[PDB]
Amino acid sequence: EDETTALVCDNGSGLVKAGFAGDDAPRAVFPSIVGRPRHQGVMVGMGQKDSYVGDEAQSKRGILTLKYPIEHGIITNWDDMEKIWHHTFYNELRVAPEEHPTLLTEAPLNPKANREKMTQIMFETFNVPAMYVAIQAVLSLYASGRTTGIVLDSGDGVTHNVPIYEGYALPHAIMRLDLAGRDLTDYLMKILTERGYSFVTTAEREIVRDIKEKLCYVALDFENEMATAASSSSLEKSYELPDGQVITIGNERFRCPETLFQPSFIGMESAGIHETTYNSIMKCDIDIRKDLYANNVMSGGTTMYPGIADRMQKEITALAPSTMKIKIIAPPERKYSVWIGGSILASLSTFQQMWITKQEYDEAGPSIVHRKCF
Amino acid sequence: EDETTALVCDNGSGLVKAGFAGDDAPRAVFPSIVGRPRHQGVMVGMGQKDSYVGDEAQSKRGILTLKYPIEHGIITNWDDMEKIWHHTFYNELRVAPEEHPTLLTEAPLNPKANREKMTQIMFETFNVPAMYVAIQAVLSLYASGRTTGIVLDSGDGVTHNVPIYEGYALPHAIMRLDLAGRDLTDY
Amino acid sequence: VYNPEVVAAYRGKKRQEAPPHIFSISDNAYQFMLTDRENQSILITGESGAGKTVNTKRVIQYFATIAVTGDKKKEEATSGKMQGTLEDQIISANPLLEAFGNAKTVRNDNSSRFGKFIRIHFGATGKLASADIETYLLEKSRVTFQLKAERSYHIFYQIMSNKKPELIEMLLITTNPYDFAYVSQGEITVPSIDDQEELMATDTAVDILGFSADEKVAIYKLTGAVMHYGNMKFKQKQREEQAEPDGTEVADKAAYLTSLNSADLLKALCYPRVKVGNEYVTKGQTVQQVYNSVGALAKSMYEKMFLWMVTRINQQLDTKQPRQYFIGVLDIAGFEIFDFNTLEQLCINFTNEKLQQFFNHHMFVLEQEEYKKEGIDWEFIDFGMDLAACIELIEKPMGIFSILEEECMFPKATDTSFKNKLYEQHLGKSNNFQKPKPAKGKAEAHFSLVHYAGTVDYNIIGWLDKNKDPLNETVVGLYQKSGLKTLAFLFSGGQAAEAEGGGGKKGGKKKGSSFQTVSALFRENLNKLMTNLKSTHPHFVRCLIPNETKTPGAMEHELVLHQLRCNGVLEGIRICRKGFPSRILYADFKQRYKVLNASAIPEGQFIDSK
Repeated sequence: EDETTALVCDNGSGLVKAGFAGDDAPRAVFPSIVGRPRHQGVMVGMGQKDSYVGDEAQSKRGILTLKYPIEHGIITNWDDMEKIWHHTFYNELRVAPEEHPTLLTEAPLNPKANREKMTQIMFETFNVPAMYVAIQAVLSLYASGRTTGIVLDSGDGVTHNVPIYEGYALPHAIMRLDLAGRDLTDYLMKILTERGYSFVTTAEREIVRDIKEKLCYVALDFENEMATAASSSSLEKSYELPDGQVITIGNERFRCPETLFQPSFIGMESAGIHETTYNSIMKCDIDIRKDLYANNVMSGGTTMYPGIADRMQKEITALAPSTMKIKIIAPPERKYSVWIGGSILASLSTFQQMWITKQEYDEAGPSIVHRKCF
Repeated sequence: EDETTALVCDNGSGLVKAGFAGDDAPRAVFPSIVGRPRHQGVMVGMGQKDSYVGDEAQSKRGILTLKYPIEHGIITNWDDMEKIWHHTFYNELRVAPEEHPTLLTEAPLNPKANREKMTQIMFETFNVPAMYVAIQAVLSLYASGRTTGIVLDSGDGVTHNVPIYEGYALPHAIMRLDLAGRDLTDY
Repeated sequence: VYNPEVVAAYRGKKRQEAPPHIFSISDNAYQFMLTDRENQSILITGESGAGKTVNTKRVIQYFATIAVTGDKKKEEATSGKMQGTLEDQIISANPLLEAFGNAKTVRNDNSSRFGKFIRIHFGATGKLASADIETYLLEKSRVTFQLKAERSYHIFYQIMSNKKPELIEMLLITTNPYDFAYVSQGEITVPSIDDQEELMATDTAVDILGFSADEKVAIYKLTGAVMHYGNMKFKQKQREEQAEPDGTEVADKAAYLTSLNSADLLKALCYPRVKVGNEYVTKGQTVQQVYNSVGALAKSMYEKMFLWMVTRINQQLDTKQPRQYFIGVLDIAGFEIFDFNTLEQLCINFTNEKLQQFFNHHMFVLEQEEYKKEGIDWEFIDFGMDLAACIELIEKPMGIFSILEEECMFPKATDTSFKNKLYEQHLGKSNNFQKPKPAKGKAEAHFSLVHYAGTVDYNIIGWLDKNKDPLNETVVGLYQKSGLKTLAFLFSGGQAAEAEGGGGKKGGKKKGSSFQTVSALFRENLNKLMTNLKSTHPHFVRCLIPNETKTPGAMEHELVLHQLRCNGVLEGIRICRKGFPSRILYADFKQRYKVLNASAIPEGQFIDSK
């Protein structure tokens, strides 16, 4: 068949999003977890299975100990990562990598070894005709169809900021801020103990992630919302554990996302997401700031909370010159924008001459990633 | 058609001014800049383009590094200058030089090579029936309708002074002063 | 001409053993079909309006008077039954297909924009078994997008003027051509045309073909529904990329005319769900993607209506007997040239280039067998390799349609970008692709191709969004569930794929969902037509029209030159000049030409004649 198609896989920490190129929605979405059985089982006829990957680990959660292999954009163990890619190709997608060019996403300001080992595993573990590794923020810009903008991209991995102007890229104005949605998960379990709710193992650590992705929101002004929390009402919400324990959370609920705007709360000097965005724009050339301020793009998994766009607009408008109008484009579907950006990118015929081929790898070895791509 | 008209191009440093003979005012005025992209671009589907000329360079300014090719009345690079003349003829004016006699303007007390190479580029790059190179100050005297006067002519190029009396010219009384509006920009 | 004596006189003879005629070419096809026991195809190039089908009725009349006797001793070889005439309903079939698939164009007021393949079917004993009609190529773009001074298909205009309140109230189409944004250029009232009566004759023709009044009204509901799509006006929202459709009425009017809940259609079109193995997640579409999805649904609905209509037409062509082999007759457009040459013109020229390549290959094999029959081994290039470079320029991953297919999926794509990318990629490396390069007034057109007919200069304007046909699987899966029988039956897939390897992507489905270009669908349908033609022995008819006047004794030389360029006759003469075209017997050469060379040609002992 023409083009053969291609495979696109997004693997920032927390979630695998994967599927074919030129499909607009993916063909698998699941959590990037490898769950090994901590407790020895005493029965006959079980499994056994070394580990459970994806949602089998979500389902059988309490027996297990759960390991994310990707921490802060860095792959911390590579059998656990290989199993995640083995699982995507053979369980949900049901393809041979031999049929398909594979596009992988990768993070701003990441150790070279993550690109160089990632290309080796794709070329030597799952035999593949061609592949590419592509920067996450540029892919999310491609998804929102833009040529120009400043991309604030944040997963349960790390927070990255890339300014872009009529294509191109500015390497000196790329900022990395090691605050992720995952650090917010650890902050959330740490704050919950003030109300006596002690959660301590990885299994209920993902229950606070599940609380985080639908009860939490960003305060439209922090002190004002914290002051009205004296008279608890709409600010408190009931929540049901799969135990049947009821959990009621208050001011706690919005002061967890506040940590993105106040990193003093997690104990780090490193400036907030509004301030890091300003730091990137100040590193950029004087002219292009006008359009970068009016073309702020939000992507990733921890940009999903209510009130983030609204708040970032107040804080950037307050810090920036008010001679120009700050506009943030934070679309719905923004959790998947990096994948959508890869699915469009792999559907460009000019980009089909920009792949890293198997032959180029076999001739010139693993180091060639930083000699052909970003 | 009668006369075939003619093309007139002024290219002191800073600004190209160009149009037809028989008009009282030009059809194209734009800055004499060639703007090359200093920063490598990482996208697919861009251009690429070696360089931006005229006001494409004015518009996309921050990405670029901008080069004037004419410095102190002297052409410092000739691919950059050829691109400016290629751009005037084929983008704004939309003429074939093969159709048109071309008049160029040139500066008081200028190295011979500027005239001699300029005639070569007009004859051998853009094929042309005829051409002329003419001293800037005498042209500005003609524009002001006078037979006699002392002309103080200064661009973002250099400052030149030519005295004239009932036509003629006095070659020993022509003065060149290397102060331009461009040196005022640096100041 | 065309009396019983003339058909009886031709029978079983070679084409140089009786005067030039179509009946002679059909005798070669019938005799080759019986002798070599293989299928044949008559290819007739589309000049006008030229009575091509009327001459094909004479071909059918020829086949009828030949094929009267086979296996069955006394099988009513005269009157067939009570009145076992020919398929006289082939006459009735034309105004139905002609209204649906012919339009008023700059070349003629009636020009065929589909590939009509008539299959006359025979048993092993040379008798008629039945006939089928197949339709292959269709300008399905012509429904949505037209040229600057042409009509869309005649059926829309004749529906608008003919239909009384009696049928108009049921379709809600009383709003004239100014309502419908897919009717470009407005009404296009021809000077002194009533239209109107033409669809009374057509409606009578449909009822004579045995279709019910209910079917006829249901068909005309869907020819309204294809138009009704262009009245849906999406509004680009402030800040939000997605857009939304504020005015329900047109969707409600479409829902009444079809089968859909408005709420589910509005969700499915604006924010469709895509199968994410095995879950279903929503997708944002831009205002441009939603308008393209509505255009794709219109173009695909008309395509499905036409494919159902030909299938339903075959269901009233009775089959009295099993069939062993067939004679195809292809009635399609010829190669066309206009001043303004756009995307559909490139598509027509591309099909004619492949059809002409099959002529060139057939001429190569016919010459090669004749070289061997006379004992002369001679080796020479294929004549289909003259056109191969033009075909591979248009076709293939680096060709014009592929570069257009890339560019329409590019995130900010322009008409200027398509031309420049094609210039950089392929023009300076391709002898048959020219960039003209003068200033305005000597080169309004944006690029030029050299084809068998000569240079054709193209205007690129709007080709990207003509090319787009992206089809939302959610909206198609709503139409599959239609409570109106006709629309559900039309939307019955037609892609076969879900039977092959089951419910996955295992190679049995093309680019379906997102993607889908008209150029890919045109290439796919053309490859199906070419495979079916390549599986038969072809014979060639080339029709010419001598005048616009419609009366003889005048033959317009310039029109005849243009037709000879476009129909490949000028190619066939340059082909046979590569070979040896003139072929004279040893006896004839001696007997006619002895007068030349008395010195060389001696005495009456010089027999043998070699």
